Amino acid sequence: PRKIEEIKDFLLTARRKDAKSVKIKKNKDNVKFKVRCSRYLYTLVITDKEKAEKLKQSLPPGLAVKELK
Amino acid sequence: PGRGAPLAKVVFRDPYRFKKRTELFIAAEGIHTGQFVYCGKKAQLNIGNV
Amino acid sequence: AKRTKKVGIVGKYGTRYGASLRKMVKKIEISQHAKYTCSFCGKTKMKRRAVGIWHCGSCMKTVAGGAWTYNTTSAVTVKSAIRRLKELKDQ
Amino acid sequence: VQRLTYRRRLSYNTASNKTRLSRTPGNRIVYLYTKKVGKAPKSACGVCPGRLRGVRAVRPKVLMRLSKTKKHVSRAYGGSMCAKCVRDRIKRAFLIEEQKIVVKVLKAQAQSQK
Amino acid sequence: CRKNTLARRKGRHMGIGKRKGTANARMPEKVTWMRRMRILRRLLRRYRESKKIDRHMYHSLYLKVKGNVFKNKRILMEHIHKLKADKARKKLLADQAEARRSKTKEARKRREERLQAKKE
RNA sequence: CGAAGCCAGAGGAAACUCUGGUGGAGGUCCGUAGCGGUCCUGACGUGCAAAUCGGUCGUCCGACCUGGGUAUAGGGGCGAA
RNA sequence: GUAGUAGCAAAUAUUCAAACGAGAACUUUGAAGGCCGAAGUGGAGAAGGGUUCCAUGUGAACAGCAGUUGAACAUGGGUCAGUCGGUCCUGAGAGAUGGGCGAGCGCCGUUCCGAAGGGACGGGCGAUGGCCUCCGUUGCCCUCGGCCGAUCGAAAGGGAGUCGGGUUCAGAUCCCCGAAUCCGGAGUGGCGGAGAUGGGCGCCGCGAGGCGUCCAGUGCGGUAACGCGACCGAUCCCGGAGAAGCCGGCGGGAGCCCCGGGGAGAGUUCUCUUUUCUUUGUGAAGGGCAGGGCGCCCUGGAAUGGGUUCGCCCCGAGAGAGGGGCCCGUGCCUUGGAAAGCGUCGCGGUUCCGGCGGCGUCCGGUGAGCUCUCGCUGGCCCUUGAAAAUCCGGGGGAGAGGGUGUAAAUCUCGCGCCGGGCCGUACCCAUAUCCGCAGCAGGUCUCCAAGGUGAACAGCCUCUGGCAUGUUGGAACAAUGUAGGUAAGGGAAGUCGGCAAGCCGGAUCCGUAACUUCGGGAUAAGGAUUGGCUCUAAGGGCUGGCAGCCGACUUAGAACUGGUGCGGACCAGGGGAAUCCGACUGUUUAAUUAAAACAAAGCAUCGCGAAGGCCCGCGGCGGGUGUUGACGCGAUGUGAUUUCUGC
Ligand SMILES: [Mg+2]
Ligand SMILES: [Mg+2]
Ligand SMILES: [Mg+2]
Ligand SMILES: [Mg+2]
Ligand SMILES: [Mg+2]
Ligand SMILES: [Mg+2]
Ligand SMILES: [Mg+2]
Ligand SMILES: [Mg+2]
Ligand SMILES: [Mg+2]
Ligand SMILES: [Mg+2]
Ligand SMILES: [Mg+2]
Ligand SMILES: [Mg+2]
Ligand SMILES: [Mg+2]
Ligand SMILES: [Mg+2]
Ligand SMILES: [Mg+2]
Ligand SMILES: [Mg+2]
Ligand SMILES: [Mg+2]
Ligand SMILES: [Mg+2]
Ligand SMILES: [Mg+2]
Ligand SMILES: [Mg+2]
Ligand SMILES: [Mg+2]
Ligand SMILES: [Mg+2]
Ligand SMILES: [Mg+2]
Ligand SMILES: [Mg+2]
Ligand SMILES: [Mg+2]
Ligand SMILES: [Mg+2]
Ligand SMILES: [Mg+2]
Ligand SMILES: [Mg+2]
Ligand SMILES: [Mg+2]
Ligand SMILES: [Mg+2]
Ligand SMILES: [Mg+2]
Ligand SMILES: [Mg+2]
Ligand SMILES: [Mg+2]
Ligand SMILES: [Mg+2]
Ligand SMILES: [Mg+2]
Ligand SMILES: [Mg+2]
Ligand SMILES: [Mg+2]
Ligand SMILES: [Mg+2]
Ligand SMILES: [Mg+2]
Ligand SMILES: [Mg+2]
Ligand SMILES: [Mg+2]
Ligand SMILES: [Mg+2]
Ligand SMILES: [Mg+2]
Ligand SMILES: [Mg+2]
Ligand SMILES: [Mg+2]
Ligand SMILES: [Mg+2]
Ligand SMILES: [Mg+2]
Ligand SMILES: [Mg+2]
Ligand SMILES: [Mg+2]
Ligand SMILES: [Mg+2]
Ligand SMILES: [Mg+2]
Ligand SMILES: [Mg+2]
Ligand SMILES: [Mg+2]
Ligand SMILES: [Mg+2]
Ligand SMILES: [Mg+2]
Ligand SMILES: [Mg+2]
Ligand SMILES: [Mg+2]
Ligand SMILES: [Zn+2]
Repeated sequence: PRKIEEIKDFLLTARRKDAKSVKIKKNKDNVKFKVRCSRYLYTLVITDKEKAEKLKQSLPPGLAVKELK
Repeated sequence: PGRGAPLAKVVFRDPYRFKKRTELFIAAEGIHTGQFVYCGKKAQLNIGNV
Repeated sequence: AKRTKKVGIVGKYGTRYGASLRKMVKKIEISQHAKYTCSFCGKTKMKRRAVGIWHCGSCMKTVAGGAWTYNTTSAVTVKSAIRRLKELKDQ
Repeated sequence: VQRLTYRRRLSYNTASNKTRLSRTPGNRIVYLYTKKVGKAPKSACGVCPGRLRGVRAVRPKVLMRLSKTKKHVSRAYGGSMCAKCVRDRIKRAFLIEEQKIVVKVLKAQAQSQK
Repeated sequence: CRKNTLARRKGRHMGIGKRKGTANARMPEKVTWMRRMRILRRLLRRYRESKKIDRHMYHSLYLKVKGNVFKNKRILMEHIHKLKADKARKKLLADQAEARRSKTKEARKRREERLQAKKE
């Protein structure tokens, strides 16, 4: 897969079509967002739950959300 | 191999087509890589000049 | 140290192959293995490749010389004649 | 200790079957097939054996994938001459071409006073 | 196994009646020549990496390690303490003569300078 | 086992020699895997078997050993005979 | 008849109980006692076998006893792909036309006695159809296109690209879930980002500004080694890669082993044991950094020469040193990645359930350790150790494009879209799936390989993993036998012959002649030690303003002790004095012989300068030697060396 280093860069990636799934995986110290778009799995690793929830509210509504297990 | 003599490989230029030709002389004594073997009728008499 | 006091390099064949044969190979195993003084690159990396090919490490210029030695008694003499028949008043 | 077994059906120790081995995420020691070495392009004239600098070094059929910076050097005679022969083909093509002009006007003077 | 091997590193079980190969096969000669001469040939560097021993005694002592002269690191370490004293003895006795060369060079210069001043 | 190169000490006026090292050349040597089959004139001899098995052996970096592919066929092929 | 006789004897082995069953020395489970012992009686294949694989069912055959069993019989199942392979390519060779020969089926022959390219982009005209703007299709025309000849030939050579987890009674890199990629294809050319918008002038505007004019734009940075996300370009030309032996050393990395600590579960507890055993993870791909390699560049010039390897080698054709660049990264961390995996503890769910849950999946050390891989560097060769399909780069410059506040010719950059047909895929791969008439001590090509002893993959004994003594069992312990072991005293007296047995063996310190081609002989002969324990002696590594922490297993010395016993089993050269033959290593009479026989290097002798020597041929001036040229081919004798070669 590939890694992203700007929240703008990942938010534009979430606006990118040919994408269907976003996996929010609550790890202990950090939480990762994973777009499964096409040919790649775009990962942005972020450190705050508050930044996580306000990123969640920035998520494009047509793109499906699934928080992992 | 199958010959005990060494075997030279001389490069040229074709005077009719733009192309370099690679031909195989017999390595006469004393020639080294980088010699100007000059071959023809009015070739000046040195080692290697046929 | 003077380990083998007569044979020199032909202490590798050992007990066998006859006396006068090993005497007559000793003179010519030395000659093909020596590091001759190159006339071009100035160094002594003249090392032979396969028989009749000689090769220097620096400047990598490959010269066909003798089969076991670098020159030959024929090689010097024909070089003596061919310049001499060259300076014979226009060829 | 877990004595390990081929994944393909080439059971002979051939040239193409020339492998390394790695460790799975199931804690199983698997036997993984190694692509051979891509030996780099070496340079024209063959003055020196030794590969050319600045060329990503893979198999010839791989080379359709790489970009046209990972296959050559920015210089003239880019991926072909060893960058010492370039700056000797400059000096040799200059110093001979001066000698063309000198001999042409020397032998012009041979056609002058003689 | 570990109990019995702990006895071997003590030096039990390793006499003449339990060896059955050559000592050249148990720990070979060349491997012992590699180790000892990587022991030595990096101590000789770390001397000249500081000011300890000069560039010129190094290559004189380098080849003398490349020959069989020094058995181990210890007598090499004793031998260099021998040498840097003798460099000190040569330089201590030389410089007093050289300063005594200097006093008579300059006194013959001062007989030059004072007498010729009276010559004008 | 220790061929050439090679260092270092020692003696010599030269020629070089003497000593400790380093080095790892070979149709080398003791041997395994492999490949062969000396001897017991052993087992076996309506056998395990239309030539084996056990001991003992030969060579074992070399004219080696072997798989697949291709060539040569009956007065013909092939042969270190 | 022989006859219920030979016979069911190669490789250590069974035992007790229990269940099903008419019926148990063999089938199944369970416990003990075992062996194969990592060059396996183990895990997987190429060849070949072709349903042998799996399941269920029966017990007349068959399995050399038996059977409740099977590789038997009967019934029913199973062998999934762009990236695993065949396909493609050429190698030694095999092979059609042209041509030759031949009574003839046909053979020779592979570029030879040949009008052996049907392709191209561009110019041109002519037609055609769409949206006749412009495109798209052919007709012929100017130009190049060694066509170096078709075509076949490897399931081990060349060959783009798939991984991790789960699943079945049976398959898996093939099905599922998850994560990658390669190659093609894309009219009205899918979407960015580059080539892309700079400058001069005037006019005014405090500027922001706009307007016009004109010019330039086939990209950038670093002295360099070269660097970046892209970087116009045909015919043709140059080159690289594909593309190389064998053997040594050595260094880097990984696997496995080994040392200490934690943690989890189990093993003993008669007495001890912070013990003993098991277990203790990160794929492809992308990015970062370690580490390694360089015969890569710059500064600058060293003799009192230095720099360095285990070994060399290195340099005024520019060393050490100071500072960069490239390439390799299979190493560590990161996206994937802990949501899986695994250990152990719980709890449901009759069930399907890729259940749910709590915890752990860590800290280091060491190496001539073994294997594998990458690289350095050297040795050997009268031994120089493959082609090609394909792919890339460079040099050239035919043309092509945009004309301005216009964006074009373009594009190997980042994405997006579509497809990837055809065949092969189970199993055994062997003391029971092959071949040997057979479930035959034979034969058959490789990959993976632990702990102890030890030089070692020797041999010996254990673990994981397998098996059940190899086509039978019960009782006894005669002769004869085949294997195997001892024997008082004498020691070849035995016999054709020391045949066979038996001595000697491993190691360190000692000591070594006759003879010689000075290499040898030679491990000559002949000796001395060897255990156990308790110690000392010596060999190191990383930091410092001459100290301190922590590390490998060897080498000598000494004491004491045992019943003079110590390579304590395995593992393992009897020795000399000599004569004949052969120089040696090698080979040979597969199945009665390994020899002195053959070969062999050495020495000679002879033919032949190519319209030729020697040979093949049914045929042609067809062929082999010949991708050759007297330091060569062809034909023989002799068989190292030294000294000799009579008439
Ligand atoms: Mg040695
Ligand atoms: Mg030999
Ligand atoms: Mg011997
Ligand atoms: Mg031998
Ligand atoms: Mg033996
Ligand atoms: Mg036999
Ligand atoms: Mg017999
Ligand atoms: Mg009988
Ligand atoms: Mg043998
Ligand atoms: Mg006949
Ligand atoms: Mg033969
Ligand atoms: Mg009977
Ligand atoms: Mg009887
Ligand atoms: Mg019962
Ligand atoms: Mg019953
Ligand atoms: Mg056994
Ligand atoms: Mg096996
Ligand atoms: Mg079965
Ligand atoms: Mg039944
Ligand atoms: Mg039966
Ligand atoms: Mg059947
Ligand atoms: Mg797939
Ligand atoms: Mg015809
Ligand atoms: Mg034919
Ligand atoms: Mg083919
Ligand atoms: Mg292949
Ligand atoms: Mg491939
Ligand atoms: Mg299967
Ligand atoms: Mg799978
Ligand atoms: Mg494409
Ligand atoms: Mg390594
Ligand atoms: Mg990777
Ligand atoms: Mg270690
Ligand atoms: Mg299979
Ligand atoms: Mg058999
Ligand atoms: Mg067998
Ligand atoms: Mg193996
Ligand atoms: Mg082992
Ligand atoms: Mg040991
Ligand atoms: Mg049982
Ligand atoms: Mg039985
Ligand atoms: Mg059987
Ligand atoms: Mg039997
Ligand atoms: Mg007796
Ligand atoms: Mg007695
Ligand atoms: Mg006696
Ligand atoms: Mg007698
Ligand atoms: Mg008699
Ligand atoms: Mg005997
Ligand atoms: Mg006895
Ligand atoms: Mg003798
Ligand atoms: Mg006699
Ligand atoms: Mg012989
Ligand atoms: Mg025989
Ligand atoms: Mg003779
Ligand atoms: Mg002829
Ligand atoms: Mg005479
Ligand atoms: Zn030179």
